[PDB]
Amino acid sequence: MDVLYENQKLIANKFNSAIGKIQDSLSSTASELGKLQDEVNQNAQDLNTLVKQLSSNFGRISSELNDILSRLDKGEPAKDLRSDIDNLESKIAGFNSSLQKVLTNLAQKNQNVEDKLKGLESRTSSLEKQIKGIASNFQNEILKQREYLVNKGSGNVLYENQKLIENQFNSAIGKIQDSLSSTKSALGKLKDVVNQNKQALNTLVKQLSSNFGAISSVLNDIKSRLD
Amino acid sequence: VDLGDISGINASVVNIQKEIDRLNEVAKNLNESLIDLQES
Repeated sequence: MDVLYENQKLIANKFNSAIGKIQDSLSSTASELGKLQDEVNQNAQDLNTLVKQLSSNFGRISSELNDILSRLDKGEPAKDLRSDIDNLESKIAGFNSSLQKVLTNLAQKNQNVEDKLKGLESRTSSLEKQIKGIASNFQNEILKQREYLVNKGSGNVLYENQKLIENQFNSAIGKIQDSLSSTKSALGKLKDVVNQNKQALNTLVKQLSSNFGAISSVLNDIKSRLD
Repeated sequence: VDLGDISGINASVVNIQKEIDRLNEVAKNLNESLIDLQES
């Protein structure tokens, strides 16, 4: 009947379908971000809890080592000193062994989060490109339809529908841009904390190895003296 | 022996709830951008 109205129905129905797919993508992104937030924060709490216990333990190891050193400097029987050294070395060995298992588990959990975050960054960047292209095509089609209504004015239904199509498209683009800024802000904050906490874990692994090496050096010197 | 203080190692927490909330809100708000044409 009215060919220009047929053109409007086609664009409106296609647009409404496209908006639904974008809505679903945003809801999915928000859910994935919430999961990453929870996991990042749990992993951070697990690392800080471990560091606090480790600091306490190393203080006690150093104190016991220095007490033994002072007893050697003062000159006591070797039997009692050897027994105390063997007990300390066994205590350090059990602390070392259990710690290795904890550190493996933490490293795996942290890398799982890093991998998921990189995947979501990739996914959302791909979606951004896709949506930009879809939106550009709609903008092109909508602007082209103006040319068929030059002889129309306010009150005419076709003219009103064209204004509505434009107004709704423009409002959607504004909301999509808001969503894009929020996605980018969240991903960047996650990336910063994940990187800082990865560096913290790597520093912890290195400092533990250094500390255990120094403890072994001192203990081996003590044992060499007990003769 | 003084092994230092391993407490200098610290993991940070993240807070992106504002952004998550805004994404969910915009997803809902897009319903107001759907086109309901007038009949010719």
